[PDB]
Amino acid sequence: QYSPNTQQGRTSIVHLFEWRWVDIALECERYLAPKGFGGVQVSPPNENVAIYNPFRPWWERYQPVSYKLCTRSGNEDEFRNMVTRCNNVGVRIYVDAVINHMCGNAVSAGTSSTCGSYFNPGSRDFPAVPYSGWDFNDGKCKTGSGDIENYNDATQVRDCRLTGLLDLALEKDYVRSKIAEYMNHLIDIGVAGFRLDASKHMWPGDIKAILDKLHNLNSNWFPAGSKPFIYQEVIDLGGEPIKSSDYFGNGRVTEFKYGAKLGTVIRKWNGEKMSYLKNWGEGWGFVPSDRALVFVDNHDNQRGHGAGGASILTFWDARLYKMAVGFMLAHPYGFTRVMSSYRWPRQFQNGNDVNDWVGPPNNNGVIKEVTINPDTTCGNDWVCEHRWRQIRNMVIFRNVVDGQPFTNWYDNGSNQVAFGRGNRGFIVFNNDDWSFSLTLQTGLPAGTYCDVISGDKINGNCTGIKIYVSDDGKAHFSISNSAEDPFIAIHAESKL
Ligand SMILES: *[C@@H]1O[C@H](CO)[C@@H](O)[C@H](O)[C@H]1NC(C)=O
Ligand SMILES: O=N[O-]
Ligand SMILES: [Ca+2]
Repeated sequence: QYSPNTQQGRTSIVHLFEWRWVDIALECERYLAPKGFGGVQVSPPNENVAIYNPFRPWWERYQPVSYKLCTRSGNEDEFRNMVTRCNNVGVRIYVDAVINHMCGNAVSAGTSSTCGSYFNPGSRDFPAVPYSGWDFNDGKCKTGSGDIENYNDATQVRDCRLTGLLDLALEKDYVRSKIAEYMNHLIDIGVAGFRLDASKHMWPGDIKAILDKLHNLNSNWFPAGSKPFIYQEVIDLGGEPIKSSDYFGNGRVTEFKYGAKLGTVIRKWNGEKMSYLKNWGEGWGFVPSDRALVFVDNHDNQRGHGAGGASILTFWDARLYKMAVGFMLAHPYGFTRVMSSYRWPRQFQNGNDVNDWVGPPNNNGVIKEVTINPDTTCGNDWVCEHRWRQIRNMVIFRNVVDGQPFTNWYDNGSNQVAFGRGNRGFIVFNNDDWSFSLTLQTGLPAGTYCDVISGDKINGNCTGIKIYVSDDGKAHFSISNSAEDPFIAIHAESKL
């Protein structure tokens, strides 16, 4: 469950947050495949609560009503159509599995759901699954409110309602089977793995039991015996009884400390600086690289809805964001996930963003399609960070240097650092307030390379800056602290 099951040469997955199935299908064919992306993390494909207060917020998708693959992103067929089409072009589909709970216990009963299924949070009836009061942790939870109250009590964190969400009795074979039933359907459709949402709120043992029920990937597309990829959503920043290591027996875990400390460093907060990144990875209290699913930001914290808090960088900080991602995408630690967002009317008051609830672009609740601008950017308010040259090109960089060790590290003792990945790649950063002009050992083969950040290698030429590597691997670099993109990236496949 540790292997992403991407096909050799693909090393990242993009979170096409709130994208419809038809749009993702097209993206696999038109961009993801030819650009070498490994897979797509999709929003919960199961029926959820239709919330109108606020209007169609993005979080209404983490409030399940049934397991019908029928949401704002599309019905079951469109999902199949997507999974097939993406697989046929070597691009995987990872499902955001919301299996810890159903909806808010206070949500009105009725048919206010994405597929119309009737449900009753009050009487705990989700006849579409079906689930009854026998399937929830009401009796098991020992808190006075019934919800999670104190994170220092590892039991209540798992047995009580996460902010009011009805907690499924995951120790019951019946519930385990209804979830596995949901996940295997998806597996047999061709999905390559899952994001186990709210894993901290699930017992490592209960998750295990649910995985023992899981099939092996669809043998039409995957090697026989392919276990689905599993990355548990667990927010562990230390100082809490629950550790992410407790979930290593079930697969990978999101390393939330990653984007938190990376944003702290890049933002140069509390005295932190890039030169500290030399021992990036485990040396920072992060989980083992082979157990880490890393990312700069995620749909939650890019809104202040998650771990990392204030230091987290997002597309809103576009300049430092490309730099943050550039480093993540060049560093060998973990399996990388690129965020792909949409613009929302963000507006701060007294420090918080009051529009963080705003769902994806839409017309009367109907998610707007992703339009592709002539310059490959997206319209309809989709940010499409994965289409930004500096990101998309660093996505390719990771594939090209895949396997190569981390070496030839350089730092000025401040914020201009550089390192290489074997003899296949080299990247330089300058986050200081002054120009960086120095000849560095790149460990690369002599020749002329295209800087993939400022430009691209096209027709046997570079559209942007060019680096010249000498017979001794040496190469001169020059980045102005006021440069549009304060970092240069060259690799084997950008060589003229
Ligand atoms: C590279 O670009 C130059 C113009 O800057 C052009 O003369 C040359 O033919 C190009 N090389 C190839 C291989 O197309
Ligand atoms: O929540 N996924 O990192
Ligand atoms: Ca729970």
